[PDB]
Amino acid sequence: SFSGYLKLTDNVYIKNADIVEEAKKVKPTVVVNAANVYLKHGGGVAGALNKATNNAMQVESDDYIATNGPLKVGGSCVLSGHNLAKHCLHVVGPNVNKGEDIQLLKSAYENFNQHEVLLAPLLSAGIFGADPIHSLRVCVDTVRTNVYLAVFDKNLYDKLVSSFL
Repeated sequence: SFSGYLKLTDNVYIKNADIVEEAKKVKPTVVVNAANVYLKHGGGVAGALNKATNNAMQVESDDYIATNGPLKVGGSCVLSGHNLAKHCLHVVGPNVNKGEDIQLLKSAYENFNQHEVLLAPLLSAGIFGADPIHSLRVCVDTVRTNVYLAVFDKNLYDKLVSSFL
């Protein structure tokens, strides 16, 4: 199972790790992708997860969008986890760099409650432009299932732990 995590709460754990490397090692039931509404996995966590699947995630995602249309900001869909996990839960947090309502971050984290355990990044952090400290706070106050957070950046990981209330 998951190793080397710092326990933040009853159900939230955190580790300074590359979520792709973590997924390949653990092969969890669910890996969360920091998706956009189009499932265009170009950069950030999505680009990295998709590259690890040799673009199979993007091919599957394009078929999903062709059939269903875009996701909602705050929404999700369950697709294959390919070589990384059993399933990938593609969750769309608000992209502050596109003026999306930060209040939608709680709705985005609510998707995690449909899965007993998940490996995940901090939603709306990184290239999505939100404050990762705020994202961690919303995560802790919203997710009730077991969430193992992988934070790529060591400096941010240290800041998140040292400022955690």
